[PDB]
Parts: sequence; C-alpha cells; structure tokens
Amino acid sequence: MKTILSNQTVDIPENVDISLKGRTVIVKGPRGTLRRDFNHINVELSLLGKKKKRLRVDKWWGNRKELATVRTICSHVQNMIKGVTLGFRYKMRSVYAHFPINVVIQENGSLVEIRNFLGEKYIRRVRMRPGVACSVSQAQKDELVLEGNDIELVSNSAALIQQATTVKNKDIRKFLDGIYVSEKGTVQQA
Amino acid sequence: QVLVLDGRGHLLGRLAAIVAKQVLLGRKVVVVRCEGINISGNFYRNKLKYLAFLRKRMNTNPSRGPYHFRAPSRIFWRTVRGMLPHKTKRGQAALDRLKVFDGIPPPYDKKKRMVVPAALKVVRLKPTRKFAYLGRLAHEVGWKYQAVTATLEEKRKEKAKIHYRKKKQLMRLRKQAEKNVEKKISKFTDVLKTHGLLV
Amino acid sequence: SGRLWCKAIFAGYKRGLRNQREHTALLKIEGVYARDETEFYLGKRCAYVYKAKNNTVTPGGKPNKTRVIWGKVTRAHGNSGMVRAKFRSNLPAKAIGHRIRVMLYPSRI
Amino acid sequence: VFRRFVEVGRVAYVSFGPHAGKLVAIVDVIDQNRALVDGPCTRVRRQAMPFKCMQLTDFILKFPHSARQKYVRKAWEKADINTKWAATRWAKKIEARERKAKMTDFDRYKVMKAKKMRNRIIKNEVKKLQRAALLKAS
Amino acid sequence: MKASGTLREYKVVGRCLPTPKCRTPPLYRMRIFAPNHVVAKSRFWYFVSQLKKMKKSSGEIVYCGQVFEKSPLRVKNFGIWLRYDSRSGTHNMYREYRDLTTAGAVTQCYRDMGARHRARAHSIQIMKVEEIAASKCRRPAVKQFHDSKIKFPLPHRVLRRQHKPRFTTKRPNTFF
Amino acid sequence: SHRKFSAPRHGSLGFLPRKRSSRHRGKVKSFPKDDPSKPVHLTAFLGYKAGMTHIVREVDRPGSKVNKKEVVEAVTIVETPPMVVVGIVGYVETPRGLRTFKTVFAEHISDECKRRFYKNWHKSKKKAFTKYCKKWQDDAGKRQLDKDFSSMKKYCQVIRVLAHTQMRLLPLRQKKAHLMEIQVNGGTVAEKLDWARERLEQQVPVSQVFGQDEMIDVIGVTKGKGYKGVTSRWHTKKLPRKTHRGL
RNA sequence: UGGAAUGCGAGUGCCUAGUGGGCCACUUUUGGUAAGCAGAACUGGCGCUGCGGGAUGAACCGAACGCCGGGUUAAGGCGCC
RNA sequence: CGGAGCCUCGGUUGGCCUCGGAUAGCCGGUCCCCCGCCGGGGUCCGGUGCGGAGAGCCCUUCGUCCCGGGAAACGGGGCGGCCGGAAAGGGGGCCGCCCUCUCGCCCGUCACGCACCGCACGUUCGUGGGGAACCUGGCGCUAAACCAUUCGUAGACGACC
Ligand SMILES: [Mg+2]
Ligand SMILES: [Mg+2]
Ligand SMILES: [Mg+2]
Ligand SMILES: [Mg+2]
Ligand SMILES: [Mg+2]
Ligand SMILES: [Mg+2]
Ligand SMILES: [Mg+2]
Ligand SMILES: [Mg+2]
Ligand SMILES: [Mg+2]
Ligand SMILES: [Mg+2]
Ligand SMILES: [Mg+2]
Ligand SMILES: [Mg+2]
Ligand SMILES: [Mg+2]
Repeated sequence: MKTILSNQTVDIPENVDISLKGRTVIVKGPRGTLRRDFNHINVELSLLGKKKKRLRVDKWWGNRKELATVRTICSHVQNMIKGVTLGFRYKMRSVYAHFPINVVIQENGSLVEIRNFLGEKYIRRVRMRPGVACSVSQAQKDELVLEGNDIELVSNSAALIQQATTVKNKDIRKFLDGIYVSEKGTVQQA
Repeated sequence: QVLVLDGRGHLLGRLAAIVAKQVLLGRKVVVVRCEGINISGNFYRNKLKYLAFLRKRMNTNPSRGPYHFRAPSRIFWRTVRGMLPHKTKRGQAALDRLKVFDGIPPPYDKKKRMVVPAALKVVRLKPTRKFAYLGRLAHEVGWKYQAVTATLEEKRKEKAKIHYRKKKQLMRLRKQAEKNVEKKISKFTDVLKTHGLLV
Repeated sequence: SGRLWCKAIFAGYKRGLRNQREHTALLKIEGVYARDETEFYLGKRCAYVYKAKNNTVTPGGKPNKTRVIWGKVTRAHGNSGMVRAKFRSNLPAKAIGHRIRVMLYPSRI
Repeated sequence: VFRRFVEVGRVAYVSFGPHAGKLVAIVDVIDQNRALVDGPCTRVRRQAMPFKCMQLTDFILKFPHSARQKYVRKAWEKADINTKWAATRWAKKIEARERKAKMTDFDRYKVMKAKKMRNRIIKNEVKKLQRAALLKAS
Repeated sequence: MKASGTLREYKVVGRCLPTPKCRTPPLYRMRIFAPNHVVAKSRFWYFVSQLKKMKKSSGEIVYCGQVFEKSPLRVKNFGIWLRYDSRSGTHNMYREYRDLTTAGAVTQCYRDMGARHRARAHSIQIMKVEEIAASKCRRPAVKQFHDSKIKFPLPHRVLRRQHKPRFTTKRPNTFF
Repeated sequence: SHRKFSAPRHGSLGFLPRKRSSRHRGKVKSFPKDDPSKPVHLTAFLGYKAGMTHIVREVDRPGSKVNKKEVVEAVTIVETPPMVVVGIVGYVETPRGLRTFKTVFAEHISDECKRRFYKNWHKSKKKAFTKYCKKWQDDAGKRQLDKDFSSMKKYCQVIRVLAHTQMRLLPLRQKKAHLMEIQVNGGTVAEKLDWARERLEQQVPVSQVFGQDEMIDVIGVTKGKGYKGVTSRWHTKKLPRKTHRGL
C-alpha cells in the first residue's frame, strides 16, 4: 500500500558543512568537495537545525519500490561524508601462480600498465577516472593502492583492473590469477 | 493565425493527436524543436520498436517500400500522417498545412511559442516512469545533426538570454515609471481596480 | 466598423462511421467548448461566404462575386461545444475546414 | 521543501464542485483521497470531500479531529478567517476576476478609454527614462 | 447483481406462507446490500434459498425497506467478511475499510475486490459488516490513518482541467 | 525446398545501381576531416591517367621470404599538371545539410576555365564573367567583396577552393579544362581563407599537395563496356550446352 | 349465470408451379486423437436478406427494408483516422 | 525604379517582436559582500492555483468644425550617413536638417455630414498572386541551348566526353 511517511536522518560531523541547492547535494570539508544530483529519486531533503547538524529525507505516499529508495540516499550521503572526511583507500593484491604480474603506474595515478600476465605479450593500459590515484605501497611485494574521495569512482577503477586481469578460455578454478580487491578501508583512520 | 507549438517535454502520440485534429480544422500548425519530444516507456523498447520498424521493408524493392525517416521532425510528420486520412485530398491538404522543423529556424525563433499541457510529460506521466528522448533516439539510429542543432540552439539561447535581459530592463523601466507617475494617473488606476484588472 | 459575426469552422456533416447525412451540418464555433456555453448560439443564422467567377446581385449595393448559403443553427452536438445547423441548400465538401459566419442578430437577449 | 500540509484544522479553498469558490476546514482525514470536511460560516455542510477540488491554504485554526460544528464555528470566529482572507491577495485577485467577468459593455468602454491614456502616459515616461539612461551612459 | 453507482442497505424480512401444518412461520431478517429494492428482494430470495428450505412462490417478503446510517458524519472502520468465488475454487476473506457509512464501505468493497481480484458482484457474497474501534483494527493501510496529529502534504498535484487551456504559453506549476 | 549445395552470391548489393554515371569527372564524396593542429593544405588533386609500365625496387619488410629482393610491380603513370586556382567557396553547417554559402570567383580567369561554362564554345560570343570582373577595379566592388570575405570569416565552417586543370600543356584532343572543389583542411577559418586568397590566381603543383610514399585514394569513372549480359556483368555460372533458350 | 385466463373473423372445395444437393449457431449427443471432419434431436438464421455494429466478413450481436423531414435508442462505442 | 481602367484564382474580416528551465519546486530586485568580461555566487526582501497572470498583453476606426481643462513642450510627421541579422538571413535602432503643430490621445459645450423611411452576403490583410495590353519619364542591356558536323575516354537507338 501507499505508506504515508518514511524518513531517515543523517547526523553530520562538525568537520563537515553540507548544503544543497534544490535536490543536488554538495559535501565539502578537509579533503575536497563532492557533488551528487538527486533528480532521479524524487524525495524531500530537509536541511534542518542550526549549524546544519543533520539532513532529513522524506518520502510521502510511496509504496514499497519507493520506500526502498529512502535508505539508499542516506547511504550515499554517508559514503560521501566518509570520502570527504577520511577517504577511500582500497588495498588490493596481485595473485599469481607462475608469472609475476608486472604493474606500474603512468601519470601519477592516471594509467596502469599491466604486463606479464599468464605469459601474454599484450599489455593493458587501464585508465582510472580523474580523482582516483593508483600507487604501489611500501613493505609489501604485490600491492595496488587506490586513493580517492568518491567510492563510485574508486571501486569502479578497482573493477576495471579486476576485469582486465582475467583468464580467458581456461579453468579459472585452477588458474587463480589476477588482481583482486583485498581490503576496503579509508585513507586516514578515526 | 499560426499555432507555433513547442516540442520540449511533449509526448509524441499525445501531441500528434492534438495537432492532427487542429490541422484538419483549418489551422496552420507549426510544431518546432521536435528533438525535445519524449516518448513514454524506457529507451530500449522504443529503440527496438523503431528497429523492428526499420526491418519491416519491401523484399523485392525497398525503394518502393516504406520510407523510414530518421530525422525527429520527420518522425513527427510520420506519426501525424498516420493520424490523418492522407489518401484523401483533405488529408493531403492537411499534410500541406502541417510544417514541422528540426531545431527552431530564424523564421520561428523570434516568436512566442505555445505549449500544450494535455500532452506534456510532467502532466500525463508519473514521475517514476521512464521516458526516451526522440533526438537521442534519432541520432543513435542514424540522424546526423544532433551536435549541429545543439550548437545552433546554444547560440540562440545566448541571443534569447540577451533579449530577455533587455525585456527585464524594459519591465524595470515600466515599473519605475509607474512608481513615479502613480499620483497623476491614480484616476486612471482606480477605475481599473473597480473593474478588476490590477487588483 | 468591425466584425459583427462570430468565428466558426465547418468541420463536417452529420455522419456515422460508414454513413453521412449531409443535410445536417456540424459546426465548431470558436471559443465555446461546453454544453452549458453553447446554449447562446441556439437559433442563430449562419452562412458560408464564398466568391465565384460570375457576378451575382447584392441587396443594397452593386453586384459582386460573393455568394452565400444561408441557414439556421438548430441544436447542440456532442459535449465539446460542437453544434448543428440545417441549411436550405446543402454545403459543398469544398468548404471542409473553412470559415463560415454565425451571426448574433437572431438574438434572445 | 513543502510548506502547506493537510493537517487537522487547515482552511482550504474549494475550486470546483457544488460548493465551488468557498472556504472550508479539514476536520478529519478519511482516506488517501477523501477528507471529512466542514464549513460553519462559509455555508458548507459537514460532508466527505476529496482532495482534488480543495486547494489548501496557509490558515490553521485549532480544534480536535472529532470536534463538532459548534467548536469549529467557535474556532473560526476566534481565528477570524473571513477578514484575513479578504485582506489576502488571493481572494483580491479572485474578486478582481469576478469583476472582470461581471464587467458591462459601458464599463468596458470606460475601461478602454482609461487604458488608452494610461498606456500613452506609460509610453511617454518610459521613453523619457530611456533617453535619460542613454544620457547618463553617454 | 450489478453494483450500480453506490450501494444501499435494506432490512428485508420474510417468512413462509401460512400452511395447515404450521399456522405462523418464523420471520427471517437480513441486511441486503443492493442498489434498489427490486434487486434487494431478489438477492434476499437468493440467500434465503441458500440457507433455508424456502423459495419465492413458497414464501413471501414481509417488509423490504432501506435502513440508514445512524452516524453518517463519523468516520469509522468497517470489517467486512467476504465469501467470494475465484477462477479456481471459492475463498473467504476478512477485509477492513475506513469509511463513513456501511453502504459506502460495501460499495468500496465491491470496487476494490473487482480491482485486485477481478471478483464479479455475482461471485462476491457479503455475510457480515461490523463497525470496529481503532484498537481492534488489523490492516496497516487502515491503521496508518489512526493518528490525532495527522499531517501530510499533497506531494505531486497532477493538474486536471487540461483541455480548456489547450494552447497556452506558460508551463503549468504543480507544487502546492 | 531449399538450395542443396549452398553457394556465395554473385555480385554485391552495395554497388547495385549499375547505371551509366551522370558525372564524368570523379567527384569526392568525402574529404578528410580537418583539425586545427595541422597547417593549411590541399586534400585532393585532379590528374589524368597516362599509361602503365613496370617498376623495380627493393623490398624492406622483416620476416618475409621476399625481404631484400628485386620485385617488379605494375604502376600507373598519372600526368598531373599544376592547376590554376580561380575561386573559392564557403560552406555553412545546417541541420538539413552542409550548404554552400557564397561562391567567390577570381578576376583573371583563363580561357581553359571559360570552356567549361559553355556547351558550344564556337557559336558563343565568349561573354561570361564580364559583369563580374568589373568588381575588381572600382571602389564599391572592392568594398562589397571585402564584405563578402568578412561574412565568410564569420559564418563559413568549411572552405573549399576552386581549381581547374591546365589543359594546354596536355597532349589531349580536348581543350575544355576540368574544374574541381578541393577542401582546404588546416587551421582556423580566418587563416584558411587568408591562405586561399593568397593562393587565388595561382598555380598549385603536386609537391605542395602530395608527397613520397603516401597512401592515397583514387576516384574515377570505370572504363565503359556497354550493354552486357548477366554472364559478362555479374559473372554467373553458364548454363550447359544442351539448353534451348540460351546458355 | 355462454360455466378458467388471454388473444384472434372462421370453416371448406378444386387447379397448381418450384423443390426433393443444403449449410451454420446456444444446448443434448454418435464415430473419430482432432478437424472449417462425417452423422443426429429442439429451435433460430444463411440459403431467399438489405441496414447499424464485429477494421475486414453468406451464418456473430442488434434489428428486418416503400419514398422523406424532426426526435429517440438497440448492439457498439466517445485520443486521431 | 517612379499612373488608370480591365479578366482570372481563392481563402480571409486586428496584432502578440522570442529567456532558459524545474515540477518533492519557481519568479523578480537591491546588491551592504566577493570573483569575471554587465554576468555569476551567497545573503536579504516580496509573491508562489501564478496578477512581472496567454483565466493574459498592446491597438481600437464614425468623421469634422469653435471654445475650456487634464496630458505634451524633450512629441507626431517630412532626406542622407553608422551599427546589429546566415539554421531557410530583419520594411529594426541612433544623429540631424532648409519645412508643419499645440490638430493627434483623455474629459466637458457646440452643431454638421443622403436621417436612403425595420430587412443579406456590410467592415480589412488588398497597390493580394497570375496573364494580356495600352500610359508617362529616367537609369540600364546587347544572349544561350538544341539540331547539323566532328570526336570515341562513350554507345542498341537515345544519352555521354
Ligand atoms: Mg580447454
Ligand atoms: Mg471579401
Ligand atoms: Mg542451407
Ligand atoms: Mg534442347
Ligand atoms: Mg438436384
Ligand atoms: Mg438428399
Ligand atoms: Mg456435419
Ligand atoms: Mg424466410
Ligand atoms: Mg438478416
Ligand atoms: Mg474482428
Ligand atoms: Mg441472443
Ligand atoms: Mg432519421
Ligand atoms: Mg470506432
């Protein structure tokens, strides 16, 4: 049936000062600014309270499919606040059996050269979205580190190289090779 | 005496049914900016509908077959011609009275165009339902002039912004002149307020 | 020194799907699209004004090329302000979607 | 962000229907698209009425959801809606539309002979402001 | 029966004809939900022919009169016990309606059963309609209106009166 | 029923209007796309097929058996005299089509180019371009031409140049020179039109247009063979000898 | 006191053409896997019949027909054709 | 480019000279404040079934003759230079002048105008489009195509080079 009211609040930390024009939200703070346009979701955004301490999202007279769309806005706003405060440092491992996967990074995090995967002479030049920085960390042999603010762009850049390092026309249950996401965390801790 | 109709946000068949009757009733209808026409339903069903329409061709000679036009203005002409008795002389006269444009030409850019609310997307559809742009559909199915129309419309939106800025300046001059002169024209002002024009 | 007739467009005849009764004409008067609003024009005189090749006589002036077919607005039609008319001579179907003059001087005011 | 809310006690303008063009109060909410509806002073009998015809306004007088017509009338007279409604620009442009509908032909001739000079004076003053702005710019 | 327009509620009593076996048959009363009194008497004979050994020629209707709502202005919660015929078998229901009158609630019941289940009015058989307090309600669509300080906007005012301003300049506003 | 032994089809449907060509000179259907990084240059030329001979050259390709060998290959000689530029034309971009905006000819236009505008040069009085060439030695005509070029600076997107072949140096029987539009692809529209005005009434050789070891496109009309049968044209399988009504 | 209700003018004699290939439909039902198959019972249509509707249409729904004017419906519909 | 009659073809019976765009959101300003080549951002202030409303805007024609009041004095109208327009291009704006007014519009006196005696196609865009010929004057103009012949890059004949 049409549920008369569904709502969920987001308590924002004092380091962040959010605002909104219409239904598009912006989140700024220490690391940078992140925007998201909500023109597909059709809800009410109340930015109430002095010092803008909480964001409320209403849905009036919507059945189950639009009631499912209420918590996802809360989740995207909380992910954006987490990206602005802390960030998204996706650590990921290069698993191989025989051939060492040669990974190097061109243009300070914009492109990844992937070489020597199952003895293939073809190289993969996988380009990240601007905003995501790829790097090789210290004290670890096979490691790729993806830094960024937008969880969409960082995890999409992870999925690009994870689907680039795939084994074709073989048994992937035996050939356990490729670069795979290992740790999903933040840049700085809290 | 010419219905200059906008095409942005208007539904395809709901607009065409309103257009074709007024064209049969002796009114010169010019529907303009027809790439802004949006069709209800998601994009993939409308694309596969037009692709089945493209596959439906004459086997022995497709030049004799159904002429599948790719421009959005000619798709609107196709659906109005489907909603007309075009085999008859009054239907051919209706097709002569109809005049449909891609983009908006300089004969019709400096004219206040009309909007039909009985065929509009925000009026006739629920906001959670999907719609498909006819211009994007046409450029994806093989219409070559989306970016050209985009640049020309960007130029004329800049020109119309300058014109509307001049109109706002004239409206400010009118209101400030009324604010200055209201004392000596209060005799003309009060007689329209007793008849219900400025209240 | 102005217009003394209301604008009305002749749509078609009294017709079914596969039959037409061409003695009764369907008239679409501009500005009126309701049965409560079409009660004013009931009983007015209307005419299709057209001009031809040969000259015909004109009452109160020199002979001109213009010709008419006079009539009488009988009763309303439909729900959207369409109305009927019975003429003495039937209208040609050349006049489909053209202007005729409905008048005001058969008045009930 | 919404400002008007269907609340118990809100006064609303009825657009169409039998009681068209009248103020009324929301006594109780019956269904999704039907409300329990009463107007004591504006001559609208206690009835059920959908939300399509009523246009909810910015007036809320306080009475309980099951309160009867005597208490609705006392809250109406305490809130004094009939004066502020006529003071509002809403009902003023409504009665302006009513005067334009009831405009007589001789009244329309007076309107035309007023508008003619009232527009000529505006045109002269706008031309003087245009040449003055041109003189200040140059 | 055709559920034409709105329904009406009839208190229909009837009995058997006097016989040399029994001189005075007992009287049987029902609450018939029907548009008019002719189909009320017909549906009364239908239910009496279902329940007892009694037909129209072997009996009579003593009085058939419409009985009204004792509080039509109060909004109430009617729990209607349904016995309808599906396309596969026959089923029972217990369904709540928030409405003013019994006849209007049964009208809404016929409309909503034909809405959700395509149950025709000849298949739908009503056995009992009872007014119920707000505490004993079961359905959440009825219980969501149980609030003293109820408050909601009208979110998307899709405008009607569309074909009088057919050819207009301005786009219609729909935020009210 | 179906075809027993499936076979590929004789002919191509991409070329199916097999009519005599309305044009005799090979028309460019698509010019190369411009970019402002490249300087201004011609993108086409109009030569004449002279003949055929051998060639002997070294092959430099790694991996082949034919590496560092002396092969022979068939070559075409195309005599390409330098063409005379006698006009320009600008093109506005419309949503209906790439429309020619304004064509501006030159002052001194040779009789080779004058032959093309006439079907019968003998009976003609040779009076073309006479009222057009008076615009180049007066005050008002130069102002109108400068206004035309200044409008072409603003509104034209594609600038094509008008060049005709030099027929007097050729050993052909005809004297009627072929004219051709060549799209100048290069920098901005202003620099393009300035370079075209500089190259107006000038010779254009082939070293300016093309160069060594460049892969080019050849447009032209096929050698005509007349009304031919389906065996000669579509190369179908001949019916056997025993057929009554033809094989 | 024309011995129930309702309705209708009845009875009777010659001469007599054409026909004697039928088909379809709610219900019952034989043979057959089934058939726009073959064969039956009641009744109505087509044949012999136009008209409005089912886009189209020998059988379906409505309704049967002299020539016209005003009105009103049935069956069907009322975004455009 | 600058006059009269006379045939045919028809519809027509005042124009709207333009923001973009959202619909769980819009419109208009001052800008105390800050950036850019007047625009943009925040804040502030009034509306928001829209009244900086197409449920709307502009013009309004019966006419002329005298006088008085409101309105105008910086305006109506009468020939040259300079700019803006190309997607299928606007009878637009600015400077003047050798000449004419307190007539144009709004209120009141004052009469006149075939008052054609109740009777219908009346009233414009209309110097409307097309074809014939007469008029008066000025400034400009001195052509191609096809057949024939020839060629053979072509071809049944036509066509084509
Ligand atoms: Mg294998
Ligand atoms: Mg006329
Ligand atoms: Mg095969
Ligand atoms: Mg043989
Ligand atoms: Mg026989
Ligand atoms: Mg037999
Ligand atoms: Mg049978
Ligand atoms: Mg019969
Ligand atoms: Mg029949
Ligand atoms: Mg059918
Ligand atoms: Mg039947
Ligand atoms: Mg009849
Ligand atoms: Mg129909």
